[PDB]
Amino acid sequence: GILAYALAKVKEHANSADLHSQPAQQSLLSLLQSPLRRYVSIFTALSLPTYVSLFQAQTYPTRRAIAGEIVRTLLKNQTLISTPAHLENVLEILKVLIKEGSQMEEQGWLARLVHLIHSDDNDTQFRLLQMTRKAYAEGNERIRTTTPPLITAGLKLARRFKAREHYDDNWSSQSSSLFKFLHSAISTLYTRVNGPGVADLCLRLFCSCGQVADMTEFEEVAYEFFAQAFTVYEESISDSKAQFQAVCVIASALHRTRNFGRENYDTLITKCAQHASKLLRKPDQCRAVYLASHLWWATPIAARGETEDTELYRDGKRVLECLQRALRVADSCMETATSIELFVEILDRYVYYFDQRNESVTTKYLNGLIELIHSNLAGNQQDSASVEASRKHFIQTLEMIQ
Amino acid sequence: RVNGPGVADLCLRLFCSCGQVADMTEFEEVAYEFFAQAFTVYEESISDSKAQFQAVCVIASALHRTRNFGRENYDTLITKCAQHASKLLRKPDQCRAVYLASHLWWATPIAARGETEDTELYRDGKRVLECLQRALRVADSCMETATSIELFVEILDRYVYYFDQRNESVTTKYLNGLIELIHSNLAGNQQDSASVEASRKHFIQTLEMIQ
Amino acid sequence: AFLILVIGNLHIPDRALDIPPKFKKLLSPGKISQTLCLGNLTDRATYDYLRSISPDLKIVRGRMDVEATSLPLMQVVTHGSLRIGFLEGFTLVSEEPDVLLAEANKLDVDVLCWAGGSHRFECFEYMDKFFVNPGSATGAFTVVPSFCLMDVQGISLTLYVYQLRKDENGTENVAVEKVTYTKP
Amino acid sequence: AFLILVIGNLHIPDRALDIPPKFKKLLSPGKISQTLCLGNLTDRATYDYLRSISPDLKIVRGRMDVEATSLPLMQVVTHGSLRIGFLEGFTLVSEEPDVLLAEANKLDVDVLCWAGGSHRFECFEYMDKFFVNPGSATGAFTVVPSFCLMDVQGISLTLYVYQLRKDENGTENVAVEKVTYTKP
Repeated sequence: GILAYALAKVKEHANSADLHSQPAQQSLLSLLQSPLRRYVSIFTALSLPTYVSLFQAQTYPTRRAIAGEIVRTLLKNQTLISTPAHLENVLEILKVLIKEGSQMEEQGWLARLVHLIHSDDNDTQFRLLQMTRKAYAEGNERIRTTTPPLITAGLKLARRFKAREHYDDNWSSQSSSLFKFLHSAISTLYTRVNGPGVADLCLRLFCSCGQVADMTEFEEVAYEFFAQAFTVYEESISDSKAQFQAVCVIASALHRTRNFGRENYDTLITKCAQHASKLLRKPDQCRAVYLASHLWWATPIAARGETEDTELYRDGKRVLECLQRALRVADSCMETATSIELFVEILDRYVYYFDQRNESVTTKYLNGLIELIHSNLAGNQQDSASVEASRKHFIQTLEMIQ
Repeated sequence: RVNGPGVADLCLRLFCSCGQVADMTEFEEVAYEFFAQAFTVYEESISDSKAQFQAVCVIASALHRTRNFGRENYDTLITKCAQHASKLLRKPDQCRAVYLASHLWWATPIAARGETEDTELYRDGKRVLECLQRALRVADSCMETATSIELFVEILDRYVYYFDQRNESVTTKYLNGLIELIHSNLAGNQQDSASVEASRKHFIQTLEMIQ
Repeated sequence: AFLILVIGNLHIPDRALDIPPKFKKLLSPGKISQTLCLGNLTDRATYDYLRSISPDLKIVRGRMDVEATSLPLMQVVTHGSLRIGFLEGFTLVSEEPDVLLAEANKLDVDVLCWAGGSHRFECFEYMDKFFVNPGSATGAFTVVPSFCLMDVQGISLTLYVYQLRKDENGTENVAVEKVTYTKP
Repeated sequence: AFLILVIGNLHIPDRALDIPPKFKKLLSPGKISQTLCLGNLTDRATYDYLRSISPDLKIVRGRMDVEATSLPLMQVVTHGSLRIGFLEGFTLVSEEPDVLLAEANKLDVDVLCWAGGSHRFECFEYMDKFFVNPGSATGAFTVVPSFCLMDVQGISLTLYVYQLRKDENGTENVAVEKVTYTKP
């Protein structure tokens, strides 16, 4: 009765003291606060929508300040709980949100939502899910960080979902659509050319989802995606560090995934390794190269392919070759010091394969290595902290290795 | 010497020149690393569609009078070039090449061999067809028709090549499916175009040409 | 004395969502001495917050942490002369025991905190060493968030791992277990 | 009448070195009507020169031509209503006859000039078409530099291929052969 019935009336009449923050606005606000502040049940007010329509005639700054305030308060902790309607409400507001001035806790918002979700049906989310993605089209500028909580919200749900299907078995559908949806959205995203860190992030999202795809079954769609994921690794990552983190994910992500066979792999393995072999950052590079041994390895689950359909990546040849190449990094060292720290390290590694029943592997190299470490270690020396350290390390190791 | 635009392109062409020269001359041993490096350049440090357009024609081609690696090197490499290729995003160019990737295994010619193995053509159908199928996937993902047909025809021209190549494995059913498919779109839908005139000239040419 | 917080699995406000109120209560500025952070923040606001905890955010990136606000990948810290290591764990490609032990050497570190792939939050002594995922520590995941207040004495660390368990105690429930540690 | 120069294999001052003096004599500005250029210049100075020949440098890049001064990859030109095509040939991956013929269609071109990998300089009519490497034309290579002055009449081209042969004539020796062409 105020709201339209004086106030809307007024508002059409006066655009003649008008708003953004003037005392009329202030009043309008305070007033607007008044329920809220008193409230515990602000919800009928969003059905008051003189109000709602009136948000339009507010500035975006103030839309956040109250609405936000509300979110925030509700984020301090939410008052009341769901019905379909509130999804709507959410949306009305979401419409205020996505645009309604511009393209700032929208993260924190993201969070409530991200919370709020788990109890009801597939659909709600879907409606929303959908809305929201569309709602994600409005940006170009704060975003990197902003899409992922949703990603997770779905992911979590997605597992929670994986954790329920025998009535739903339409996970497939949902998924399908969703992944697709996602994918589509995703393809959109990269392509929204925009960002540093894009590669990294996207990837991590690929990982999350992709892996989730590993645990959940749907491998079919994987290689393309993955092929795409690698591309990102090749083009559009560009820093040593960025890379450092990212390849650890590639390797690792691949490591709890296992879907592809060897088929996919021979092409892929040679390549990752190649990229790896096309990285130019030495500490990191050898350790990994010998670590690439673990790709075929009996330890563990990662070392398998379901294109083939189940179990470890039996056969020595590449594994050794990897060590030999790791060794090639060693070979191309020339700078010794680090070479030894590493040799030792390789040695530590040698101890792993001693323990791994690395059958094919024959002592002659182990011997060649222990000897080689010793030869350099002892056989040459100069002023170093490292010479002290080397002994501590030596000591540790000897006790450790048994 | 970090320095330059065009570095990638140039270096590469130098890789090619030399690399190939390395092919004709014998010394293959040293090749894969280099080559692996050459590809890297293709992946990182080339960056334009055109630049790329020229450059991959060289990769493919350069590979094409070189032949040193086997299949061994290759399975990893082939899947990849093709992948990069499949990770290019420039459509006219992309399908034509994809079906053209057929020629990689191909009896025609010298390129289609590996000396890691030690001599002769890259016998076996599977990838070749799959390439056509993927080229077809580009077609599939067309949605924009017009170019799709010009291409289909083109594919058809290509089909005529494999008809001529004794593409044994290959069975008519797809050829039939293609000629029919070109016709279906060609006739079956129409609107205002110069292209509709052209299509007939092309059609005409082709029919006489194909025997 | 020393109140070295050791913390794993987060991704705020991502895998770990809010700061659990007890954490919110718990973590007031400067007071905590050192934060040894095992990456994937994800967030910067939160980065400002890590800073806000103590007078030290001692930092080492994760593989579910992109770019870098300014992040220094790995860092070794000494208290006493325990080289107390942290990294998010990224450098790995294999969670296998001897690997953990090895790793400690490669970096010149002797206590290892890492975050897992099934987002581990598990620590056990194996080969006199503790290979430590204090993991979940703020609400993250692959329920016990945990982090430790630690008093490092030399090479030896004694950890009182404080574990946060949601329970029908109607609280974020703190259970503390002390585990004592010596570096070789 | 029309003096359409068709030229292959160069890379100046690379595979083709100098401009052969007869070429130097031959090629004065504006006079030549159109240059149909089959790429790998390599050079720009020379690009300025291609311009300097005629009032048209009609341009289409090569695969031993990097970047782009401003290069437009492929271009179809019409004189009469012969679509007279050129590209350096880059778009290829297979020199096989039916491919050549096909190619002509794909681009809407009906006369094809290309440069080879063993840097071809060979043209022959096969399937009524001429698939043309005017190739070497300035001193380039995989000795006959050749280029043509052409008079295109409709769809049909009559080419007088001028061939430059080093010989004990003590000159860059011009032998002209005319080949006549009709586009279908």
